[PDB]
Amino acid sequence: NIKSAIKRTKTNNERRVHNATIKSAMRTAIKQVEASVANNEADKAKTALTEAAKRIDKAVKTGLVHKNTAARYKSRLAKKVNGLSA
Amino acid sequence: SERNQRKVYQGRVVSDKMDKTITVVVETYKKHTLYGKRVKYSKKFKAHDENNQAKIGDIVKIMETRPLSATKRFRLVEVVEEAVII
Amino acid sequence: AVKIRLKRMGAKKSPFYRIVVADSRSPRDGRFIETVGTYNPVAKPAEVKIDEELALKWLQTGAKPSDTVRNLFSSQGIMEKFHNAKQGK
Amino acid sequence: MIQQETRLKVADNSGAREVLTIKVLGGSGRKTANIGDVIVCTVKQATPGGVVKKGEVVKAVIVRTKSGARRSDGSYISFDENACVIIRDDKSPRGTRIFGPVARELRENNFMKIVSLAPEVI
RNA sequence: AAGGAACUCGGCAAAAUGACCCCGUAACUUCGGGAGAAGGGGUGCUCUGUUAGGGUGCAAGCCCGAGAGAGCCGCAGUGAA
RNA sequence: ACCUAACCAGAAAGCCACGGCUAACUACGUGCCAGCAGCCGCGGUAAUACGUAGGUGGCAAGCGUUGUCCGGAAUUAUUGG
RNA sequence: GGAGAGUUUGAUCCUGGCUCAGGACGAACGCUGGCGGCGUGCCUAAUACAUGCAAGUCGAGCGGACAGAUGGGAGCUUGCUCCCUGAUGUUAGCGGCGGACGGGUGAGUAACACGUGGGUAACCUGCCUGUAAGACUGGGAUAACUCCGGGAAACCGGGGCUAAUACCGGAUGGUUGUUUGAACCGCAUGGUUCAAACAUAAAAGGUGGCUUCGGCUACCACUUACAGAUGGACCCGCGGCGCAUUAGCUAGUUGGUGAGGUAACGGCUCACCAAGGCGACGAUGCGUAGCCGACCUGAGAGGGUGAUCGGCCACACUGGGACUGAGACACGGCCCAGACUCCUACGGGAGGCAGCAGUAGGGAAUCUUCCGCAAUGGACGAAAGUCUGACGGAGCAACGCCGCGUG
Repeated sequence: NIKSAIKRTKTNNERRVHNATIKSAMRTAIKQVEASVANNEADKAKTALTEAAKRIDKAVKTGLVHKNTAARYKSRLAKKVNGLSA
Repeated sequence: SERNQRKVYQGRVVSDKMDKTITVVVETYKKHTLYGKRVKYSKKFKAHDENNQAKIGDIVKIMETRPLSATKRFRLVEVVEEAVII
Repeated sequence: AVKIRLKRMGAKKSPFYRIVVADSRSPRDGRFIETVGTYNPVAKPAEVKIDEELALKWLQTGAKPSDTVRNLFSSQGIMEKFHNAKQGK
Repeated sequence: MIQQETRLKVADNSGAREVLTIKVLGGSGRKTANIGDVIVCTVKQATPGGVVKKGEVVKAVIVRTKSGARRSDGSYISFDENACVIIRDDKSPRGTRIFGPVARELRENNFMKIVSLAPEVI
């Protein structure tokens, strides 16, 4: 019989929803720029690198990123995107 | 400005069949806390031969590197004494 | 941060603090950072001598007192004289 | 449709696992017993900690059959596994819970304790 | 159908199990077995895919093909004997 | 808490042991019966050993019994067989 | 700083065990029982639990909502109600922080778990110091609030409305990633520092006070970069246990390459390749057990225990799981399954005393269902304050230690 922070339970539900929206948006965007790096596309490679970059830093710069894992993901994605376009 | 003293004891070359990790353990001495008399013993160790240029049975001791594999901790230093074969 | 505050010690009839520097939220009679001081409440009355040579490094190295730590270290000429350390700001 | 020598798995926490029929109780007599019919039985297999043990002759009561229960209103109840609940000399059961769904025709017998102890009386 | 040896001197008889590949396999022993012990899982098709790799050939060409990933459809994939 | 005044000796002592190891002794009853006991062992009509009574001795708001651990244990020994 | 004595014999000495004198407890029991002070009191069943309190706080973040000094107008009662404004006080919800510290228990685990000693060119750190930059321009939401609904309850749903320190675009920012030019130094990995292009934020907050009413300013805030500090994470040397009537073990195992993953190396997890690796210096397997500072005993070496206080690890009805967050796989948070209890309108709901007491069981064996935030530490605060079964105290028990008495 939860005394205090049952409203912390409801805040964990709503915060879990909004945080799942931002984080899952980051994962789906990262698969999107990775898919654009799947084929040999030049202009979609750089602009999509800007898309997964901006959504990547906008996701890791607030909440569940946080810093080093974001640098790993953007680093490997920068290696593939720099590979497919030079 | 040096403070870290990551150092490894020099030991013989036990085996090099594990490819790129030629590991052998060197032997130190111990005192028996009840009886007193000196009793030595080995202490095995994998040694990550990066160039793979070790000789099995040639005394070459190297210093301890980071966690490099599953219980392979020491990096190579140099083949200090070559094996005498034939 | 490390709140340099008191810590109970003594018998059950009379408690006398010996206020060592401590962690952020350690146990009461438990782990402390680096003990400097001793100041009983009674006897006779309130006679306690503090460090002020490393305690200036503790109060200047990022810390704060409690209520009784602030009144005590402000009474022994260490909080004000440390403020004269900050008076060269 | 549960005649002599019909191994009925049990449906309670009384200790038992498989119940073997001996004689349906009604009359001279009969050879079938559909649903809600008291049988003299033994227990062939049991969970090891139990008051009713293997080789003990204690009566029982059907709950489910792969044979149908025929309600008098067109709809038919028919389960997929046979059943028993074990009774101690009155229609209060020896068991504690009664697992699984339960044919509702027991309530029209004198088994009103057995209905109350059982989750989906349909 | 539902129950399964209650039939019967007796599971008589029928029903059942079964092909490969793999896992796995006890007491006991004369050391070989037992042992196909036991008990389990996979298989149809399409594509990747003139697969890997072999046999044959100068190449062309056939044969012989494990292994896998994606996908299909059926109650059922040694669909039958 | 502590201090001061008054009052009353008024309310405030028991447990174990008394052959040895081990401080501490005699009588009555019992008569291999009831019993004790850590070991040695007592008890079968003169019991410093069983109960009872006086006395003694140890200790003390405590005293014995038992459980466990250490020492004695040079009876795991390196000191030290 | 160390004491021995008895006991084998008809007598003797060796050898050899067996017992006693001494100390100690988290003791219990037997008898008895004045007091004070200081500590101690579920060690057995981590057994199950009735009942009460154990984590709240922020009006100086927010939009309400109610009451309401004071003032307004009406009707009558010459004192009242009716409708407004409003200092003011209060709180349900949103949001921020705190529930990961504190408290308890040893169930587990014979290894990186503990102790010690290194290392981290392999980690991260909210709150707090100190530094220095910033805080520009906008958006649409939504609980509240109502109107209907379905529910026995627990509770859910749907339609309308709003705000913030809620969320979300853009500029700006390197330092936060990617490419190049270097410069210096290392421990293979490489590290430190300088430059140039692509991406990544801000509470315009609130409080006051002032002002020309444009704005100003201080304090408490928000972000970014740095170092500090406090914490944890990882790797490794060495140490601490009964058994060979346990000699075999191991196939993600041993190692490589590649990809993914986390704060991070790493078979951590997978694909592909190779056939490795551990063991008499005891692998594996059974057993037992939280470890340490230490405590007790011994002349000392040693032997035994891990109570109470502290340090670390573990666990939270049993077994998994992940979310919020800086940080948990979370003791009074959630989801699932199992067990056990309670409610039931049979459709479904509710719970976790190994927190403080307390009850039943177990047992030889262990207590009061008390007082208070006066201190110290926390939490939240601008502070005032609120919570604090931590703590500070108390009540019982000769339970231990010490002191005094019964002349």
